[PDB]
Amino acid sequence: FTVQSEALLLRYRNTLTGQLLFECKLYNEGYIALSYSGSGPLTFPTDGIFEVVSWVPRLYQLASVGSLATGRMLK
Amino acid sequence: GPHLNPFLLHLSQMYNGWVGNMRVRIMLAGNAFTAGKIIVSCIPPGFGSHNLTIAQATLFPHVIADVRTLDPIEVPLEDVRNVLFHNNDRNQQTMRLVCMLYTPLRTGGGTGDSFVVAGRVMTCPSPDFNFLFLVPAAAAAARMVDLPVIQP
Amino acid sequence: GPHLNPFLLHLSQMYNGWVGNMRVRIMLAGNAFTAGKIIVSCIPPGFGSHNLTIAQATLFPHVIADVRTLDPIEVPLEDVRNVLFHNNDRNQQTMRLVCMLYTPLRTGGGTGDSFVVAGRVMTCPSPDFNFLFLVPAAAAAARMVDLPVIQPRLCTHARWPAPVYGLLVDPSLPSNPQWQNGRVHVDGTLLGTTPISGSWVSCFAAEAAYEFQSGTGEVATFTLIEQD
Amino acid sequence: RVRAVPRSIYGFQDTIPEYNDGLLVPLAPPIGPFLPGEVLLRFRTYMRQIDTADAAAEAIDCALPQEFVSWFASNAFTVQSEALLLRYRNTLTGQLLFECKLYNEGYIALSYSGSGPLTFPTDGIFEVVSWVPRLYQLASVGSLATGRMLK
Amino acid sequence: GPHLNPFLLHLSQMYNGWVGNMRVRIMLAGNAFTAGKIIVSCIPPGFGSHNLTIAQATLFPHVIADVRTLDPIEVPLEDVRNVLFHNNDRNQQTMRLVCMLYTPLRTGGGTGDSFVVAGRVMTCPSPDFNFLFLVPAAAAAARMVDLPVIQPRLCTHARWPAPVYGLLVDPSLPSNPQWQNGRVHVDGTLLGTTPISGSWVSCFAAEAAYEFQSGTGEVATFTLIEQDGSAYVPGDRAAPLGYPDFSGQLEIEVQTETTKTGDKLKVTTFEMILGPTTNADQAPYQGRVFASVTAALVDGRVRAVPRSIYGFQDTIPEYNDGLLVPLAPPIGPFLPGEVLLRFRTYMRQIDTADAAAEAIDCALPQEFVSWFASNA
Amino acid sequence: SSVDGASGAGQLVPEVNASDPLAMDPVAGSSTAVATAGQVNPIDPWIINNFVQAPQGEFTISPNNTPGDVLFDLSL
Repeated sequence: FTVQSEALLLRYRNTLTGQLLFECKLYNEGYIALSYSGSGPLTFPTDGIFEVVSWVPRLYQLASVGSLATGRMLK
Repeated sequence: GPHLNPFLLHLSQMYNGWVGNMRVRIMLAGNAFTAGKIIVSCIPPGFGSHNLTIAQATLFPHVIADVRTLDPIEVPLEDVRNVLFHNNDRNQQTMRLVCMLYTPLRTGGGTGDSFVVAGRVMTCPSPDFNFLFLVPAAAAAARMVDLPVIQP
Repeated sequence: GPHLNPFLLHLSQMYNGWVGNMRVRIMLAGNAFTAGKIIVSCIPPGFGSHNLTIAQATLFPHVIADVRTLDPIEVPLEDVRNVLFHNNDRNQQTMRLVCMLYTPLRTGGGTGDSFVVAGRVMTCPSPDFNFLFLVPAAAAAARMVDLPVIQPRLCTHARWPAPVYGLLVDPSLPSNPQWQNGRVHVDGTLLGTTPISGSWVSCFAAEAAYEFQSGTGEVATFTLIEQD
Repeated sequence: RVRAVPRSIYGFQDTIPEYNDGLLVPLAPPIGPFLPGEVLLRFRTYMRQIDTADAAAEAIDCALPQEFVSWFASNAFTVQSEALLLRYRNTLTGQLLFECKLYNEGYIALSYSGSGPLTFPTDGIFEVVSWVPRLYQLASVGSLATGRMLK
Repeated sequence: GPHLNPFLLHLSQMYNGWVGNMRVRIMLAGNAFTAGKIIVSCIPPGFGSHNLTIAQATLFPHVIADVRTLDPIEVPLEDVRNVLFHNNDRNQQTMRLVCMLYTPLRTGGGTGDSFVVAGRVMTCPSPDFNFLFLVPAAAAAARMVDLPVIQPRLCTHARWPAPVYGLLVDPSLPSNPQWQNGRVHVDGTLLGTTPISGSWVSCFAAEAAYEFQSGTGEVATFTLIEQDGSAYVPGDRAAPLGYPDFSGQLEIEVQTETTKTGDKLKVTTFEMILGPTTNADQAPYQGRVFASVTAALVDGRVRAVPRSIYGFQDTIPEYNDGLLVPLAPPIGPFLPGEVLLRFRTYMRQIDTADAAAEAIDCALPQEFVSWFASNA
Repeated sequence: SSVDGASGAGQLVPEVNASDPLAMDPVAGSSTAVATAGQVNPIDPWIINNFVQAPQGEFTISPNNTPGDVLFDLSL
């Protein structure tokens, strides 16, 4: 392929259930990044399809998702 | 812009720039049982993007029509310009025609909720309209890489 | 009034008077399958705000439109005046337009009771309209006061350092207490010894020493400093 | 150099100490005045009072919670009349509990005739109002059954 | 530009374009006993903002007036255009008027050096001027944010109930602390267990009892309630509001809750362990914690306030006994070279032959916590 | 462009300078070069009448100056 910018935005999705599991960055140099703060191996379901995106600058901020805790109120 | 008419759109790929007005015709013709009105307002280039409320739309030169109207409403899309003409870039801001629902749509009679009004928009250039410079038709590549749908 | 039109309204803040007529347009959204009429009555200034009967609404110069009308209903809003012109006053009573349902809305077909005839009102001055005297520009001051949406039992007490536990009134307590902490005015003026931090409340800081007046050093002498 | 924090009180009386050993001293004024029938809204907490064979809670009141103290000192609002009309409401249930007057000089009044400490739920949000002249008459509280029949 | 005239300015918000010429009048206030000239130069758009010499100012179409002039100096501000008309843009460069002193002011007579020639500038459009297209009305949104002018040392600390004593930065401390109290966003969004009142900070309320697992009733079992006496329900934060967000061994003083004058009071001291350890009970998040009567009296409803800390560590306690729990996120990020500003106070730490001050930090004083939650 | 304070200068200073003409005949301009210069290049008419501040545009007289002092020396 012809590459047009610094990374591709991908979604990992369950195509069966429809569920979006996460988003991630596939850098053009061939490795994928997630934003995650834990310490802490975090494991994902392997069934499990990736979809492009976007291009995406290299400073694109991914959604960390993950803390599945919104811990606070409001009203 | 030329992208409002299929023929023009095709010719667009061959020229660099344009100037002129368009003639727009929106078509409606719901059942005698439907009631409702829409509003079309012309927004000057330079205003920017803002979420307009129905009441705001009134502030712009507008036209209101009942969804049942047989004959298509004709609205001239004037080419308000700050400069002499246009080029085919993103630096251009042209006039807009925003059409929103003015009053809720409600069918009377034996209401078949499958009933929605199907509108159509047709256009043709005003004889003022002209394309400008002849240019190498094309230049719309889009090589987008994909991934195979194989689970890990 | 100029208030009906935002443009005019904005302008009124630059002139001190006005006279003129507006034009009113009512627009209804209905099918050919409906029925029902509306009535607009022109009420002169100096009448009153008493409620009317549709029958009575007829006694005023009026317009009765059938819901099916496609074209906008234009009604002239005339400036009936007692004086030569209007000076920006609330004492000025103007021409009124009252709109009422004349005959019940009856929709036919497979009658979807969710069906309603929507109406829109629009105005615009006519060439008769003119503002009068050029007066300074607009602008003013403000604004207002709000309170934070914090419940009392989530709050910090201002005279003893603890949470607030109670909210009450009690006519048998001293009615006019002379509290030095927890005093402020709505305008922000702090009074008394009132601190900003609730950790300061009922606390002090000092240099401490043991002088010997009695001479049996059980008494600390505190030379007070501020708690910061 | 030390810091002193309060641990308990013994023989509390809610009158001001003698700050200047007999001489006049600068003082915020008594809270008030109130219209006839208006009384101070109290925010309350408890001090540990000691004894001496027995520690027991003792009530101590103040005119606004410290958060409202900080809030006003920080906003420096412009005031436009003599008091603000507030509603105390349960935002959860929606219920209006009462109305009250927040005088510009920083204390809140309710109209209540009882004799008779009257206590309110603490969960419990205040909302402005109005401005409000100082002779604004509030709806009373305490009260008791107000419905009434034609009979 | 329309901005020169408040009337026009107000109008510009209704139309999307304009073209026209203004008229400018300069008026000076001087005696017949003065001297000195002024020069106004008309600078075309597309020139630049470089500084000029009076000599250079002459090279532009100009007007040189003597200070003694009585009549107002009128200078036409012409709309030199490159395009047909102007669309509201900052890209639009317009005709400029620059005024400079041409010759020094020399006042005669008994020269009062307080004497100065005052000048006033006025404009007005000419019949050429016109706005272009009618576009919606005006109005917008806002507004801004301010902070209260309270000094740090007058403030209340948000993680230990004491005055703020210190204001510092310290690159050798943990850079991204996971503080649950004293957390709010500028927009007013409270996070974590952050309470509104600083009297709630590091304190709790419970129903207290003495169960018998060991069977030697030294352990109080506290079923937590919120400190305003309302019921605590495990939710979207780690614990009841203001519950301690650090570890170590906390000495708490526990007193009967105060409801009314005459409520008889019991007051006991306990030590409670805040950290994870270890086979191993305690889940503030679920509503249940245990303290022991520093045997090492009180029950029904109580309030617990912090008395000292032993083995403090500024890491969060184990709120939910091993399970994930809702948490405000670590503080950060920071650019390279940026470090957290710390508001600091001191806990009494005990020993055991020696009580000594121990530092504890927070991100904003409680007054700023309350300020943002209130202003939204 | 030029606005002398005549209106408010009272009559304390002389408006125009009264002086005998220059003891010198007028000199010819371009007419000379027309025949031998390779080109005769015209200049912007707008420059032709604008009295602009010369690069040697300033000078100052003070009581420190003594007659004979040169205020400026312009060479064509």
